[PDB]
Amino acid sequence: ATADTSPERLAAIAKDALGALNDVILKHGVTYPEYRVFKQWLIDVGEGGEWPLFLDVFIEHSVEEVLARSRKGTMGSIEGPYYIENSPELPSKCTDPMREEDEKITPLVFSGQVTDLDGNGLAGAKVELWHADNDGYYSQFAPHLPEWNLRGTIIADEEGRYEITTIQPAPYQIPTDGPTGQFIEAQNGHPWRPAHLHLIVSAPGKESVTTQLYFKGGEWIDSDVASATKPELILDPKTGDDGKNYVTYNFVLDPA
Amino acid sequence: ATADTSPERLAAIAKDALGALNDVILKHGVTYPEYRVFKQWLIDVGEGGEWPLFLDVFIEHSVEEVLARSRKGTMGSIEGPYYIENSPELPSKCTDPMREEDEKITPLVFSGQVTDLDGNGLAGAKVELWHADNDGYYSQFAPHLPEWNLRGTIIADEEGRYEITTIQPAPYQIPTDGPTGQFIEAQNGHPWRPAHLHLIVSAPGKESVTTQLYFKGGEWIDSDVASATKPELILDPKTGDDGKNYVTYNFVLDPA
Ligand SMILES: [Fe+3]
Ligand SMILES: [Fe+3]
Repeated sequence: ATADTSPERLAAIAKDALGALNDVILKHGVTYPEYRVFKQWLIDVGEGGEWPLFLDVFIEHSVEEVLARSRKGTMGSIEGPYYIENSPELPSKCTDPMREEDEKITPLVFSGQVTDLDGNGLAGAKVELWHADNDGYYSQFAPHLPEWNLRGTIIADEEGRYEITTIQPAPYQIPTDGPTGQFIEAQNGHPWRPAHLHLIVSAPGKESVTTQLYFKGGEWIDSDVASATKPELILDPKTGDDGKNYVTYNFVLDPA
Repeated sequence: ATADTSPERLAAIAKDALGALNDVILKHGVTYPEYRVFKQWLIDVGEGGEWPLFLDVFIEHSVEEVLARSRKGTMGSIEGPYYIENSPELPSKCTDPMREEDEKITPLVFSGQVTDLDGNGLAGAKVELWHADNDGYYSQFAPHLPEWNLRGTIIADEEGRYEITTIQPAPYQIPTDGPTGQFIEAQNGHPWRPAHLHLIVSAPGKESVTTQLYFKGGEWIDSDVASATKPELILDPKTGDDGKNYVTYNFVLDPA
């Protein structure tokens, strides 16, 4: 990973970041014993491989909040740590790869169109979708799952349209047996995200959007540990006589 | 390491700490590419064993600043990462263990008395001293050095007095081939501390003090990378006809 950043830019960032953390220590009167526990917890986070996990929960939302300022199209949200590139391409009407156990779950039929800022349908558009199974696992981050379970890249039709069938996502618990869990448990926090879809939607000439979609009424919608849910990203699916949940949502991309 | 800290206390600390870091991201418009470099640098700090190093430089001074509020005796300073307990006991008049190469250095003769807040000399008092060699190495953090090089615990006399001979400390460069060095180099910073002695001074019934002493006129006195030097802790040694540097400094301890 490389950035553009000038020494002068880094210096300024570092100075208020360090200055703010130091202000918090003074404000709360952080003690030597607390400093020692903090130092061991940092070490533990690294040893536990939880930097991506911790940062995406507690920091990423601010970085997307920045990116949001320059965007006029559909609201973005955090990526989180479980995106994988090159998920297998699928037709504009399709179902995600899934296991026999996933076929037990109420299906979700997600339809819509990828457009520009004026609502024109975009040719060449792609919808990359990934999400957790009903057990709260992501493929490629769970040894028992086939590697593309609930992952694909949907090739939208000539008008930018898609119809994607998957399983209805369920609330997502952040892994709690590590340092991050310890940190949340230790302040009587709630290690939970509302049920969600992750998406990256892209089109030639357009800026891709990384976002997430949630479900009206869902548990943890008003208390996402990642602070990443937005009102604009809440779906209200309707259940059909086939027992499936149907919902349409359009993507609106900014120019590149 | 354990603290007392209540969940409610942790929650409040975490909230303004996270809230402040998030404020800095928004203030500077931290970009996705910068976020990725930050995430890899955190990982690098852990992999490099540099948590103690980084925190003691950039964070500890604030934690001592808190502790300072409740103290009336001699100014404290940061401990830094190189204190070792149980350094070999020495008489009230003594010289620190050192190598033949250290005997090449101009000697420093450090005298004084350990007292209470009213200036009464304290019996039972101890002065634990450690500091870098002229090459900028600390024993036990440099494979070539004998383990107590420039380390001891001085047993002060019945009146709390000591006379300790050592070598004149020289400016201290923080280790720069790791993530911390990278971080400092990347903002055109200065990876240097002024020459210093580290001390922990203790007496029965009294609160120990962890502090440091520096040298009038010394390089980096006005630009310590650790932000840890205090005007009150600056020695002005006088050179005798024997070529040695003499200085007296008294310790004034708070009640326990
Ligand atoms: Fe997720
Ligand atoms: Fe030092």
